[PDB]
Amino acid sequence: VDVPKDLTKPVVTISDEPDILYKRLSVLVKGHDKAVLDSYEYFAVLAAKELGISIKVHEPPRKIERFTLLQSVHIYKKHRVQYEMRTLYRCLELEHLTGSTADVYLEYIQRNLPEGVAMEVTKTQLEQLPEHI
Amino acid sequence: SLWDVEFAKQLATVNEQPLQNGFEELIQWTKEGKLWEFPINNEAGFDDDGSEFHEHIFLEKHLESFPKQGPIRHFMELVTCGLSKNPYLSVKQKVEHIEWFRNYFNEKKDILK
Amino acid sequence: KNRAARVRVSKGDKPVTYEEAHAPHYIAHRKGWLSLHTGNLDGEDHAAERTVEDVFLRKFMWGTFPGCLADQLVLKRRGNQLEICAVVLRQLSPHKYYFLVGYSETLLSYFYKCPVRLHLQTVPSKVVYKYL
Amino acid sequence: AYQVHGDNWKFIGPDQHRNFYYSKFFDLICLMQIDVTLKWYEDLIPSAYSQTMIHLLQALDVANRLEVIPKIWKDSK
Amino acid sequence: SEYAFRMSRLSARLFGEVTRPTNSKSMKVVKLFSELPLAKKKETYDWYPNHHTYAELMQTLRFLGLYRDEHQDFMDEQKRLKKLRG
Amino acid sequence: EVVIPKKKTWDKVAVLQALASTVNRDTTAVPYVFQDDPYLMPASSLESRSFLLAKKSGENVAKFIINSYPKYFQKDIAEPHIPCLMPEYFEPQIKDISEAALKERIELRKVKASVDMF
Amino acid sequence: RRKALPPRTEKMAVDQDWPSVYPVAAPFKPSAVPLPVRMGYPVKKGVPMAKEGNLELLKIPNFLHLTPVAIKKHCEALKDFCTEWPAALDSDEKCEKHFPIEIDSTDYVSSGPSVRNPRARVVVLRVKLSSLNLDDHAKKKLIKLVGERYCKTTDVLTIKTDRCPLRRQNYDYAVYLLTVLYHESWNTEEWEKSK
Amino acid sequence: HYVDWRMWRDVKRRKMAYEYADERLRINSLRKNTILPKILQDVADEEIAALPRDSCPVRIRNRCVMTSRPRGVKRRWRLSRIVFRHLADHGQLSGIQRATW
Ligand SMILES: [Mg+2]
Repeated sequence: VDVPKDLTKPVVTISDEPDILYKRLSVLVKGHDKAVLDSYEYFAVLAAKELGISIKVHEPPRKIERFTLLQSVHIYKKHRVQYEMRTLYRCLELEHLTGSTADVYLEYIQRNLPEGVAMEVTKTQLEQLPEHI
Repeated sequence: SLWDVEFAKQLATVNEQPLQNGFEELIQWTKEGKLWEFPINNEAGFDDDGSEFHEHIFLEKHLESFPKQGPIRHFMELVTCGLSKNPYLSVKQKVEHIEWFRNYFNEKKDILK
Repeated sequence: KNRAARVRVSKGDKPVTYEEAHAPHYIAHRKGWLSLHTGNLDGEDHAAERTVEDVFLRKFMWGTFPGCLADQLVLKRRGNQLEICAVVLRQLSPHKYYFLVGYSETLLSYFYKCPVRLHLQTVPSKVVYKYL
Repeated sequence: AYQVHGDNWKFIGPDQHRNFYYSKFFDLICLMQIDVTLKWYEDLIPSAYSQTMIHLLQALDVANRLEVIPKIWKDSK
Repeated sequence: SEYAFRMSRLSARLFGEVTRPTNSKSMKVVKLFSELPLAKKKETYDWYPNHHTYAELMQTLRFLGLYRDEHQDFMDEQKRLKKLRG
Repeated sequence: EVVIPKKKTWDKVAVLQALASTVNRDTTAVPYVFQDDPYLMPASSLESRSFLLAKKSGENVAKFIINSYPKYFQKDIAEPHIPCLMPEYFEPQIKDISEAALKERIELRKVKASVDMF
Repeated sequence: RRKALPPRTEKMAVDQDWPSVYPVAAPFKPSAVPLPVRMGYPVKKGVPMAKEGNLELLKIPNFLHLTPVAIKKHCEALKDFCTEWPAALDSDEKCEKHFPIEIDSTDYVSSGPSVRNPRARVVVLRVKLSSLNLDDHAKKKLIKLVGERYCKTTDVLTIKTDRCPLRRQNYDYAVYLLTVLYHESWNTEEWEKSK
Repeated sequence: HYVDWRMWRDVKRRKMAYEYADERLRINSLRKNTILPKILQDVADEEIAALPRDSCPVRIRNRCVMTSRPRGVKRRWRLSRIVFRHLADHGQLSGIQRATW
């Protein structure tokens, strides 16, 4: 029954400077749990398509690094133990994306990260030529 | 001014109330600024006091007290090259390097060979 | 015969938890990691500090909530914010529980210069997986 | 009461004043059907915190809604 | 060729590196002053946070009487036993 | 010829203000300050008062320990330096009537002022 | 002595605002969660561990928050603020014509107290010379100067900047370097005329 | 309260190497340079020779942090092989799996 009357909206200002034009938002999320990465990329693409932008998906290969440690303590060389760090990649590329749209989307995603994940952003924006040339 | 600051702090203490939302907690953390600043530029702060790329790289102004031919010139050219190539240290540390080299060869100015 | 983070089979009078029972070679196959960070991933760094101060956090909180916990902890470090999750019993008072909650949270925040949060799950008797 | 009900909710502050406010609010709502009142109540009970329950009991009595009192007593317990 | 030599000279003047020729023992200078030495790299500077800080804090907090340190409990119990037994 | 959307500037807190105004208050749930489990769930006004007062007392204990042993937390491990997290310094300096007078308004007490007037 | 009230399972209704009761990310809190979801290796003649003492559910990342309903709500909310892309810019050739000079930076994001990481400094940029130099001598001079920064198969010159720690310093140095490079390719020398 | 006196010595060595890191590189460049006078090279040689002990980054050792075991320590995690295996079995650290490949 409790339904608020006046919803507080933040202030916004459209400054005189023209907004910057990002052309490729190519994000690469590295993690350990393929299911977590699948849920995360579904979340991302769903938010993107609800905000009204293009999307694409592809899964780069799995990278693994292993290294051998001694299984025992003092003297046992034949008997070793192994380990492996598995990193799984997922890429998402967005095209023709306005600067403020990039701002809002990156705020949303960066707050909506899970814990055990890393993420590399690559931003490509076109611009005009200088004046000294 | 000071009494208006007392007034403002007591007004703030009157205003403060318990929050009921994790979003409110995030708002508070961002208010004090401990929460990181999205977008993560990795450079929010640490601006090097508004230093400049040419201030870093062009050491021709810092190189004035020796001719353009000698082995000291060769060595200090190599120095400035390495300094401009290195981004990690700033113009300040570069200037201290240059000053220590100046002091070194000026206290060993006895040779000039 | 290998001995690594595993409980010996007794007569059958040893209540054990899930992770306390299962072996260390099913950490990914039939278990989860206690901690979740990215220092282990490629390209990141400071993983040594991550691990060291995680061990310190575990020890300090274990010893400042002694006798109440019944299992290992769950770390959750999202970017800047740190979160810890624990399971405890309900023999002491919520007064002491909340007092130590606030005290520990303040100490962690002041020490790590980081925003921190901690959650606790109450239990009447520690959950047992099997009788070993 | 509905009129008295953006970020103007900070002026409540002390738990004592909040207690007085909620007490008088629910008392007026009880001593005003009471289906909407019990709806508001069952909505705010976990967020919200003897006299109020007495007023609730007499309101339920005048309403004749016998089936509701058990759940209220169980919640209070 | 002299043409390619002067091309390299111009490219060096443009991109920062030395235009004049130079030996490997001399480019030692530029590459050393480019790269940071291990003596000051953080990996060497901060090999671990200080057991001074850690143990001092934990001892002071024990004296406060909040962190029941079973290990020192066992240690000083055995110490009391030893000083009782001579 | 070319159309370009104009740039805008936001406050770091404005985005989260929007996110919060997007969502209404939680229904049938105690304040967020209180825990979620039922045992720790404060189920009465007096006990809840005592609970968050114990939390505030722990906060004061934290203040006391930090201002009693600043050197322990002196390390600025975090990249952004924050005086809110830095230890607190109410330590009178060496005898210096002018700097002591300037420090009067910094220490916020009365014994220093009596001694300075003396 | 003290006894805990029963969970919110029976209290919570089937009609319920999950985006409201879980606004932000948080632990599983089975006492508040009504679902009987279980997770764990079942023993023979047994089952996985009940959600009460199920701690591996907490070990794993948590995604009960940000349900599709919450996502729809937040997208409808933040579309008030999102802006529109120019409809004239709808193809690679058109957008590279409007703005030839491509530039891109990049950086990681990772969990921890600190946030700085030197890879934030590196940036790169690209531009095709088929339409920019507008002359022959200068472009031949430029392609002779550049050693490996050119690609004639795709026909785009690409250059990186990493000599400065600051991203804006890298940007400004790259711009000034391109400007001086053009101004120096404009002219020539007698040893360059003699080949 | 370091683990042992060898850790104490190593930490003192690291302190000295840090607080005279830049100068050592400067004079080492002045030594290894080729075109400058050999007399200057020798000057810098005896300068480095007169520099104090425990100041070079060569005498230090990448020892362990907890058990101070010098051998069997990985540069990345800085932990001994023994402690690394311990934490890997106990699942303390994150995102490491046994290589049963
Ligand atoms: Mg074997």
